[PDB]
Amino acid sequence: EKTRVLVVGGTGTMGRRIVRACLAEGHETYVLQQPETRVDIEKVQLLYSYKRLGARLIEASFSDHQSLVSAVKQVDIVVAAMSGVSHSILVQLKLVEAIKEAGNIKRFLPSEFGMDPSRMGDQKLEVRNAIEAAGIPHTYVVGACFAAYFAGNLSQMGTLIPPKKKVNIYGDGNVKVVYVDEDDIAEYTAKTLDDPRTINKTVYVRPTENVLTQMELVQIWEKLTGKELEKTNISANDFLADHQAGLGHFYHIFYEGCLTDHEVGDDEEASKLYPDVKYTRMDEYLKIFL
Amino acid sequence: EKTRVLVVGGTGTMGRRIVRACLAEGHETYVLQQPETRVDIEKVQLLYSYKRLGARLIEASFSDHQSLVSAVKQVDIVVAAMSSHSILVQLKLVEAIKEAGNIKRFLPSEFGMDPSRMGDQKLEVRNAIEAAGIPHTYVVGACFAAYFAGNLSQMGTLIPPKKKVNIYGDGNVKVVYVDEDDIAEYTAKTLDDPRTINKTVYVRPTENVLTQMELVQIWEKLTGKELEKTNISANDFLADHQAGLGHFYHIFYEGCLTDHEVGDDEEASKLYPDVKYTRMDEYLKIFL
Ligand SMILES: NC(=O)C1=CN([C@@H]2O[C@H](COP(=O)(O)OP(=O)(O)OC[C@H]3O[C@@H](n4cnc5c(N)ncnc54)[C@H](OP(=O)(O)O)[C@@H]3O)[C@@H](O)[C@H]2O)C=CC1
Ligand SMILES: NC(=O)C1=CN([C@@H]2O[C@H](COP(=O)(O)OP(=O)(O)OC[C@H]3O[C@@H](n4cnc5c(N)ncnc54)[C@H](OP(=O)(O)O)[C@@H]3O)[C@@H](O)[C@H]2O)C=CC1
Ligand SMILES: COc1cc(C[C@@H](CO)[C@H](CO)Cc2ccc(O)c(OC)c2)ccc1O
Ligand SMILES: COc1cc(C[C@@H](CO)[C@H](CO)Cc2ccc(O)c(OC)c2)ccc1O
Repeated sequence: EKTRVLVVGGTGTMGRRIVRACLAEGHETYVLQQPETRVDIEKVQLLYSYKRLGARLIEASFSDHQSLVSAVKQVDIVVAAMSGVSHSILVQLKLVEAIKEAGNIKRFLPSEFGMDPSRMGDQKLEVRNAIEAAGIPHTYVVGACFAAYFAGNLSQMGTLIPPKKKVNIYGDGNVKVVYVDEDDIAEYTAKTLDDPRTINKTVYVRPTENVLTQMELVQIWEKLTGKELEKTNISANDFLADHQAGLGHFYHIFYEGCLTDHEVGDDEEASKLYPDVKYTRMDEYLKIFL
Repeated sequence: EKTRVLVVGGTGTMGRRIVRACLAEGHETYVLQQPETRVDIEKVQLLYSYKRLGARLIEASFSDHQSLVSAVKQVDIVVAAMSSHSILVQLKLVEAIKEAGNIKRFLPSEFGMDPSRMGDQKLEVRNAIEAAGIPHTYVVGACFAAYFAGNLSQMGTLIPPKKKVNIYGDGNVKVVYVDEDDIAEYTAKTLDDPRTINKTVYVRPTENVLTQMELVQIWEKLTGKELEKTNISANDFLADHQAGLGHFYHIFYEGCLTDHEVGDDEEASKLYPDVKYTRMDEYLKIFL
């Protein structure tokens, strides 16, 4: 009676949530167990902790193409969530080749969860374009910044915890960004992967109240701690260099506004499509850091 | 009404289990939040998943003395849990405890083969704790079950094999297999227990004292199949760098984890009959 899902990349940051949210939804959840890459003990107990919650384990190497055929034949829906910081993401081309040979897949949701690649501001679109080629029903989940990577640090780089003294502001901090608890991404991805309204579509994850400028997120923190931070404005060029952990990414989100420039309809916005998901406002999210 | 435990090494394999268990027991538990080595999602969240249970974080750096000092001044008992360079940063911690001296006990990092037996730098650390007047307890004696049970004492894997197996000697040496969670709960109980202050607490739960052959056969019975077994003897087992293979020797050929027994007054499973530890028959049902 269920939609059996296979979560590729089930032990990663975004992946492990999706496993969990799938199960919560009520899904016969499936995770891919890959030919071990060393003595990695976080990854192994993470893996086996899923079968206590209901999940099953499938064996597959990306080197072994028919292993991936065996994997995808046992499931109704694949969702991927592999590294993308990019030859990691392109492993998804092999997964597509196997899903195409199998043909029992009802929908395939690749690794997106963020900056729409279809615009101009990676090799994700390369992956979109293979899915559509083989004609695999799909759903693109895009449009949010990860709360752990962008809100908790007040968008500051090289760190993941609130600053205590001084905060860099890109531009005026009046570009509007979309900060979202990765837990809610997964829930949307889990509610959306079998919805009839979002098949073959792009799903935008723009919870309204978490549409915020930087300096507004910074005034959510300052109002929490009760201390004004020492703010330093940074203009475009003074931000352009010619390297550091992804700057071409920041710049488009925080200077160009590529995430909030085009508005979107209720028929394609996670919070509107799934109003029962009481997602998390950054005034609650930042609370763990006080 | 309760001691304050300050876990050190709180997001390491043993530490997170110790943090959870200190809270489970009911200690006002504190973790030591160390300046970012990196942008580490799984270190940062792990630390912040503790607060949500009741644990407090404390920022202190080992390149800073009164930092360590200030945090120890805040707790009754400190329990470190490090990874090797990593073991000898506990001296810097020993100088703060000593300089603070509000400390009632300090369980160093052990949880493995007791190094007292000759056959490390934990001894180095023991001699320091001791030469400083620190009450202590040395949790010692346990083979970690995730590192030696789920793989069935095979190397390079952490999950059962399917057909072939590798036996060390006659497979009739006894090794103390233990699931890490019981060590930690044993650790949570001992740290304020008058009866273990300034002792070495041993963790050899009777029913989990087994031999590889007895472990391979606990599984063999779980699957309903038998495993093509290959026996390796001493001389063939000694190479001329592969992941401390002196540990697998002393433990599986020399028997060092067992060649002596321990008064029940020093054995965790006797001091703590309430801990219903897990038998390797249960710990192994998860890989089925
Ligand atoms: N602000 C935002 O929106 C953010 C968006 N993203 C994107 O979200 C999506 C999720 O990615 P993310 O969680 O960050 O990735 P991670 O780096 O956290 O990797 C997590 C999982 O990806 C798989 N993985 C990594 N490397 C390999 C490899 N060589 N071969 C096979 N599998 C590999 C593994 O899954 P397994 O072991 O099961 O095979 C791994 O456990 C991506 O598209 C990513 O680019 C990334 C950063 C922030
Ligand atoms: N078979 C057995 O019985 C085994 C015994 N052991 C023993 O268990 C104890 C805990 O080790 P374990 O948890 O398994 O493995 P880990 O080495 O993975 O512990 C990791 C944690 O130790 C801290 N750490 C790592 N490097 C440093 C460093 N230079 N300086 C300060 N802290 C550091 C960090 O804590 P944080 O960042 O939170 O401050 C890190 O999160 C050890 O003493 C070990 O001897 C471990 C292996 C097997
Ligand atoms: C919005 O969507 C996406 C966002 C990203 C963000 C990546 C960019 O490489 C990294 C994290 O992996 C963000 C980061 C970089 C450096 C930092 O110092 C930093 O502080 C924590 C955070 C990748 C893909 C996306 O589709
Ligand atoms: C039981 O006593 C102890 C045991 C240990 C285990 C250490 C030895 O270096 C290593 C990791 O550090 C574990 C390991 C070794 C080889 C392997 O093939 C292996 O694969 C799972 C894992 C340390 C301290 C102890 O007191």
